[PDB]
Amino acid sequence: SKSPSSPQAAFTQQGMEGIKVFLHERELWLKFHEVGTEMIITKAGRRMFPSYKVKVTGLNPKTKYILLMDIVPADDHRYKFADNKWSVTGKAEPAMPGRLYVHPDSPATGAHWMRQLVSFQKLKLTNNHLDPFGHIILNSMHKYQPRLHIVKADENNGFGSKNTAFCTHVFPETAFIAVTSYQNHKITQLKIENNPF
Amino acid sequence: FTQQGMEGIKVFLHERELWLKFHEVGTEMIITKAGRRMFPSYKVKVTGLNPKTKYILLMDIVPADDHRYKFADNKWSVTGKAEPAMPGRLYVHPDSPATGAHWMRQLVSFQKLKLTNNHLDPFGHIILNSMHKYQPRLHIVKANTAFCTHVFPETAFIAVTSYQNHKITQLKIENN
Ligand SMILES: [Mg+2]
Ligand SMILES: [Mg+2]
Ligand SMILES: [Mg+2]
Repeated sequence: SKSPSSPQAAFTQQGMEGIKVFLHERELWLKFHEVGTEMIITKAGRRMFPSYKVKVTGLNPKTKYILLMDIVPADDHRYKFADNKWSVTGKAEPAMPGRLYVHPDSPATGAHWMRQLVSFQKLKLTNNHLDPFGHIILNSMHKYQPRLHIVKADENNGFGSKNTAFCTHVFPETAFIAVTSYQNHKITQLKIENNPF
Repeated sequence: FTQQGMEGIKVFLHERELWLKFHEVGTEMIITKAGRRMFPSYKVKVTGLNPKTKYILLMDIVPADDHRYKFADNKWSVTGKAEPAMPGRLYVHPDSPATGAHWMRQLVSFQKLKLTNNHLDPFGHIILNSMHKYQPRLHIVKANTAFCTHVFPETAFIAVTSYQNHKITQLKIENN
């Protein structure tokens, strides 16, 4: 497994700088990344595989935090897959402001979040731009970067103030191309032989 | 989630192939009481800055996990749990505070940074514990404060009091 040519990046407001995030099963992610990761989108919605899970440290144990995820474009291109290669075949079709996925345990104390793995498996991806279930909407054959966001409560431990602050974190190895069906046989194979079932 | 004049910023790791080779073996960095420079040295090209407003460039070195490591039978392994994972000290780049175009004109070198194993060091060197894995981090602050941070995972390393791997100590030129 190569490492991604892009550094991990993070944007952090004061009060968040002690926090650290660790990608669960990073090597597994590196293998898909190496090949070029694809995620299937349907009208009903598909969960991601591999699923995005993180261990968090450095949270204030009884400050309240909101954990959420969004999936933003990584570039402005359409792609096609021919001759076992991804090529740029034109300009990305600008779309929705990205929806959020909020972790269902939010709001919660740092103690709660640090106690185990924050998992986002339940997050679903659709191609339907009229989705009525608040699923994340994506464009087939476009590249996307998942982002972690952590929101901290204020002194009264309650959001709605301007004394809230956030971490934003990006693992490059979790980037992927959305697809209505798999293109690279290696992706299709990695998923069958890593299928946790 | 509006990052300020900062979504455009990109960072590029210098002499990266060397970091990759060394990362593939398992990067080791010797720490001493007087303090050792990092090898490989840490240098980056910075792009996408507001051409000239004042920025401050920092580096910290933080735990990449919580394990203690042993090196046995030509291999690293987990062996226990580390001591403290922060609060730590920083290296503030000497050119700081300075301007975007300035920062962008020549490679930003962190070569003067040193690593010591003396918990009572008076020279501002970064204090590490041997046989613990660490992760160099780059922090950028535009002069209510906010950090853009860049982490190159291939610069992670285990801190040692002397080189361990025979692939380093018995360096084979036409091999690895
Ligand atoms: Mg010495
Ligand atoms: Mg030296
Ligand atoms: Mg020595």
